[PDB]
Amino acid sequence: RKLEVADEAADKVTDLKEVKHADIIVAGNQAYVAVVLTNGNKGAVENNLKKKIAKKVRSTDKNIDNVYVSANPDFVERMQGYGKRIQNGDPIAGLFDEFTQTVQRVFPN
Repeated sequence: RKLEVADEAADKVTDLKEVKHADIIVAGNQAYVAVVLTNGNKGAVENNLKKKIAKKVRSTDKNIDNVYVSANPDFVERMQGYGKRIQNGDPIAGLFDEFTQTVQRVFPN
């Protein structure tokens, strides 16, 4: 139920030359990462770059085990919106159900 914007993690991800923008929300030991790639690819993130992104995220917080990464354009939009609402002080109760639906769609079983 605890959703946090991970600004330090997003900053470490954009130290990668391949990643232009990142929006990251952490729900417990799980990080959800929306990326805009330098090369404009909006398909599945290439597996080696996903691993490098995950290494950047885990470096900021010893509690993070699982890192989910997508460049899907709708996901990028949704995560930018969720990030703004959280940091502006909106109740997590107001958006937790929406967030859950988004990440269950983007990151299925």
